[PDB]
Amino acid sequence: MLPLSIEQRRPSRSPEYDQSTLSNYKDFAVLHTDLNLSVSFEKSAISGSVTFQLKKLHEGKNKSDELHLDTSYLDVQEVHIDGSKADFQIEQRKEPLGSRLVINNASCNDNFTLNIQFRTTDKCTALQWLNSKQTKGGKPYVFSQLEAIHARSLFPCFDTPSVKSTFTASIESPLPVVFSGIRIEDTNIYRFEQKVPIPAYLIGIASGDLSSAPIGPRSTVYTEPFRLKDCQWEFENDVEKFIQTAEKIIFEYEWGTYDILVNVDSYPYGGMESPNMTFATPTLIAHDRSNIDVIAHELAHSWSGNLVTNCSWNHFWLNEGWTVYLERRIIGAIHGEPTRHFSALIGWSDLQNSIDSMKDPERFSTLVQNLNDNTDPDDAFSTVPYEKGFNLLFHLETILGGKAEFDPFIRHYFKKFAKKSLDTFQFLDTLYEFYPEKKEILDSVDWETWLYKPGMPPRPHFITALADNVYQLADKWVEMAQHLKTTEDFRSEFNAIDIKDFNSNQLVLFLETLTQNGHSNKKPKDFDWAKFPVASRALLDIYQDNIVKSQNAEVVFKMFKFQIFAKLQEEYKHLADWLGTVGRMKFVRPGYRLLNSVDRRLALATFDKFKDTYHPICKALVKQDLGL
Ligand SMILES: N[C@H](CCC(=O)N[C@@H](CS)C(=O)NCC(=O)O)C(=O)O
Ligand SMILES: [Zn+2]
Repeated sequence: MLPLSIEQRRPSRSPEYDQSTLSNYKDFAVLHTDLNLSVSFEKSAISGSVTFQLKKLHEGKNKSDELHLDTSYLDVQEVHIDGSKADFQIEQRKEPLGSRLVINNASCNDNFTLNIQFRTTDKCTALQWLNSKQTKGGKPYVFSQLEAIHARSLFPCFDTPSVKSTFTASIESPLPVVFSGIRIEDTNIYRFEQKVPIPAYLIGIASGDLSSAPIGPRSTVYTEPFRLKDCQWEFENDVEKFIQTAEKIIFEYEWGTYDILVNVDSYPYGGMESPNMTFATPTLIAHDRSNIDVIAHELAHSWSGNLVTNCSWNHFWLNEGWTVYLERRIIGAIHGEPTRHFSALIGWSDLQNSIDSMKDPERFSTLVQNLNDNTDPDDAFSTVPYEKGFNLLFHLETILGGKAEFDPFIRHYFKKFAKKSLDTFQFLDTLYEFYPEKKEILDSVDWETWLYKPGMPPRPHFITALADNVYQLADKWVEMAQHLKTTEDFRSEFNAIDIKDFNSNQLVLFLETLTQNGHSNKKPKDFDWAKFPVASRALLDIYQDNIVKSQNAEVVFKMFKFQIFAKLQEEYKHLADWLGTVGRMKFVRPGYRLLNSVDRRLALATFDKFKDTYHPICKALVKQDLGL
């Protein structure tokens, strides 16, 4: 039913073949995968064996009969098929895809059991280790990070999102373990089962000093003991409301439980949607619940990504792009529509910045990607699949008649492809097949531009209300700073209630907008907050309750950015002290850049003080940012 513009692009088979794997995944059905692992903090490496039950698949005549797995920097100790040594070879590593594991399968049967014993290497890319000086708890920690193609560096496997397998796991570890599955009931061997098929990239493992507490009827939180009581409180009141909000929009939650792991303070990343165990950063804990809207993202993934998966990294938008959409649908259901549109607006800025900042936008800003076997999927990561993808789905919601008319397709799509993987073409077909009465409407969508052209997509029209309220107030501050003289003059034009209704994103955007000297392009030429310390100190005093006393990390960061920009020298020490309490790249790295710009000495001293309490990658970058 599709337009020619994209029928010409259509592959011979769908799901489109995944160039980013060296494995011959098309030739097997993975009936089940068993992981038998042992963690060694001593050696900072993971050991054991993986056991696949495979069925050979057949098609056509006179075909090859092979067995190829992916590995990256992995020590493959031995290989058994149906309880017998099978000859094997690790091919010469090539970049960026790794080392093909070729196995000579001497068996007769189309069904067999494949067992591979391995150790991770000191060059393993899948695992992140931290020492006791890098956790507040005092004890060590390890967590996995598999997306996009690092699972092959954790265990030999068919490392493509086109392949999904139920899992079982037995993990042995000195400290407690959590896994991307549901724990079964040695005092320190930990067993799990994932009864819903998953792709390797969604496998999650973590181990360290971990406690657990209920945050709802089907939700438990895991974190360091000291933090447990604060994490319990943060999520208690909203996690279930969130899950039900999502089921009501899409359909029933499938995985049984939704659990959250609040990683150690040195955890440098943002979050990860591992099935049954969502990885989260401690910077959600705001002590006022101002940062939980975020939990919507990884929750949505339960459907977009985990349940219905992109078949390859050319089609990642099907994953993240849908997630942003559903994410925003959930926060819309809870906070209203203007709030959904606010997120959208912001996403649009982020998108424009992303594309303006790329090396090679011509290639990496197209929605559907084209990696072949020689591009590192990580190089194609941008805001594009998130926002350009979201915007297509929003454009579709709009031109098909809104949520009442779109929702039915949402449920059809996720039900159709449940526990399966697809490309962009199967997504369009499904679209067309479901709206035979709207063929007129779909045909008028510029598919070439949306899926395949670089740069910004057709600009949408969002409810700009929440933004305008921020811009108005920041402009008025900038304008007033120029002519008012006294702290009591500022208490006469402003008051704590100016911002009483500002959500987190609004405060963050308010501080960001101030540092940009307002929103009107009719900005003052020579304006510099540093030149108006009466003004700036009054802004912080008057808005002390929601800004200065906020323990939300996103607002704390911006408050600091405004303080350094207003050159309030007495605050530099507080920014410096704070950088020793957070581990996220997002804050730590820019944190030192700010600091360095106003007090290089305090910066260098601060780094020296804290450098060894950070995730190694955060230490290395910051160290070199500071010309060390
Ligand atoms: N065509 C192979 C079957 C493998 C095969 O060579 N089968 C052998 C067993 S060693 C055989 O004896 N087939 C002939 C027969 O059973 O008469 C597949 O399904 O992947
Ligand atoms: Zn995501």
